Amino acid sequence: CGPPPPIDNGGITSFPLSVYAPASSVEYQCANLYQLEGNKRITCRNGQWSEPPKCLHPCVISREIMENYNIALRWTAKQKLYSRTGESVEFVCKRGYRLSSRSHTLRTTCWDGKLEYPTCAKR
Amino acid sequence: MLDAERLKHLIVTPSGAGEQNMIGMTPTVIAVHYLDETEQWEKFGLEKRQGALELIKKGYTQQLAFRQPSSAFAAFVKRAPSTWLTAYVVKVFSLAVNLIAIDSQVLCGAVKWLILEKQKPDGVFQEDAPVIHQEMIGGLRNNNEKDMALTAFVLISLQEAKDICEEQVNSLPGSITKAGDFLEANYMNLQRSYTVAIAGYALAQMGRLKGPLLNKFLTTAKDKNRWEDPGKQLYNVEATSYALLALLQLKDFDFVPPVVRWLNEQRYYGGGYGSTQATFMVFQALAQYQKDAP
Amino acid sequence: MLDAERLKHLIVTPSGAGEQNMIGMTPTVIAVHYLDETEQWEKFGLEKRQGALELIKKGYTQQLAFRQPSSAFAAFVKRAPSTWLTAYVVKVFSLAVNLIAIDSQVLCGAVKWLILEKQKPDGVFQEDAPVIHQEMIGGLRNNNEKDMALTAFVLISLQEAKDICEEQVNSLPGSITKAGDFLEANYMNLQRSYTVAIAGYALAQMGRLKGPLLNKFLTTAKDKNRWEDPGKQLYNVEATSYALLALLQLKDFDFVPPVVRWLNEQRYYGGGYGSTQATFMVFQALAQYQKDAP
Repeated sequence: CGPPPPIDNGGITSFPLSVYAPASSVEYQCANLYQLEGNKRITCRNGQWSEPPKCLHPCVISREIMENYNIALRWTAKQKLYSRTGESVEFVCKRGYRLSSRSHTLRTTCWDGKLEYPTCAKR
Repeated sequence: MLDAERLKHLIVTPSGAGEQNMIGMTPTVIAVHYLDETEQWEKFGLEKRQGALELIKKGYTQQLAFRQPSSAFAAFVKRAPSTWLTAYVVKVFSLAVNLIAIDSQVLCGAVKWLILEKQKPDGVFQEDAPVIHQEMIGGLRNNNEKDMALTAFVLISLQEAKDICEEQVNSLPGSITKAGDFLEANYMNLQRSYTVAIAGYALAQMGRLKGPLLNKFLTTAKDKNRWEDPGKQLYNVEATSYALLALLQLKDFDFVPPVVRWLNEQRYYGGGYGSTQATFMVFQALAQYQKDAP
Repeated sequence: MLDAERLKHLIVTPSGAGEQNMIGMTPTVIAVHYLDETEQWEKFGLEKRQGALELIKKGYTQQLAFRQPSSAFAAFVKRAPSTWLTAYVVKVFSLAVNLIAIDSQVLCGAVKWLILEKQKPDGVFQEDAPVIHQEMIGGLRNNNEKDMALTAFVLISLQEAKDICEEQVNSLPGSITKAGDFLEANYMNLQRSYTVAIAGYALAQMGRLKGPLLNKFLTTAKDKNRWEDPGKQLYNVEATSYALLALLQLKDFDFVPPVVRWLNEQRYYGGGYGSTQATFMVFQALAQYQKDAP
């Protein structure tokens, strides 16, 4: 086993080195607000590394985008909101707007960098 | 070129805890840097170089006592880690590796902590435990437009450490880009001359200082020789040094002469309470100028 | 579209007590509201928005110092609560909800007190402790048809808070209907253009502006472009603004253009003595108009 694989938005918790084989285990951590998916630990055996984990993306919610949807955050932290993978976010329609037909909720969940923005139409 | 003889005082022995040790380390490191690049060791006394080096080694060694297991730094081992200080250590060590033997693990470990712990998803860096010595952070002390200024400061540190750490820290290039993203998206709303200077150097380093942005950076200079704001004049020395380094990046050699002259006109020689950023920055830029003579 | 640059003076830091704080809060909230709706933060400058938001937080926060246990407001904690002030606070806060964090407890608690403590069984809202700054209430100062003018003003605040408060205040929809009942009952007996304009808008929101009532309202406009009475023009600016908002509620797009023309032709950008209501009302009406452009 040579050097452990790289993962996006993460890194091994230890100072890398070029000679491992075998039995060796390295651990990964993700960047702030990213969510580790898979076993934190990878191991060396038979020359190959066992599959490393991956870092599920958070979502960053901006007024810039929300404005296109005539929407705002319910618990008004900005303007800007970071939400981790798995966490739901609660919007309101902005003054003078209603949920709109093709939209089912003002509360949606972030998945690996994807969040549905509810549409609001205007009465 | 600031005459060697006017710099004898920048050679100091470092002391104190996690912040003060860096305050003393700074002048000596940047002084050896400037003297090397300007080739004034004859006018200064070559035999003095070795002694300065020993002082720098001493600074580096006692700084390691404030390295936390996470690889971050603070004034004291059990004070919450400072984003700013950790980046500042990266900035100094990343220069000092050329003067003395610095352990890559210490430097790149600080880099990985910054990246994996303190950068936000949109690329901004956040300070969660401000330094005690608010006088060592230069124009950042003015607390407003802080995301952009802190993000710029850290990004520059990261760019400084890139060639040294990219190997041990895979996430480095992506971190740099994402911070570049944030500075770019908001560079036009910048008001303070200080920020346009420091963010401008950060973007220029990447090649993202262009079009309207380039124009805005160039047209913030008063009299086309300095970047300044009302308030503490060290900030203006510092900011204008950032711009000099940015302009030097753009190869805009036809703009630098005034700026270089205004800086030399300041007759500023660094050192003293509150002089940390201005001292490091003034001598780094002019050093850069002297090696960039076409 | 009142040129953005011409609104710099509306960004003001709030100061003083229960009443004067609300007088400072007013130009700032409504200017930010207006620039949000007309999307003019580019002609005005996007970096100014964040500063203005801080000003709004300040006002809202220092206004809490004058909230009374009953959830109502007065200029001083020791002074009998004003019906009109409390209702105006609800109007301002309600319109700031997407701007800053407004505690539903403050908002709806004031709504509850208005209804359970200051509405009559017939529906009318009554002032038992008039504000000190009589210049901050615009056209309500003319003490004719007060029962109607006060009822409409308060009801309008209630309609503004309905969405957020209907859940926490069970009596709300009842109170709204009852006030409405009183309005249409005596609307035809109205003489003052101000009153027919502010009561008109109130009824129009519920759809209760119809038949002869709708007829009277429309025909009370002089030159079919303004609502007005002898006295200060500011009252007529305020009254024509309510009228305009009423027409929009009626989707009567055939009647508005002359109205919107007359207002713009008054060239009144807020500010000056006793400006509160004319400032809040004109910019609310003009913004609504831009949002409604088919």
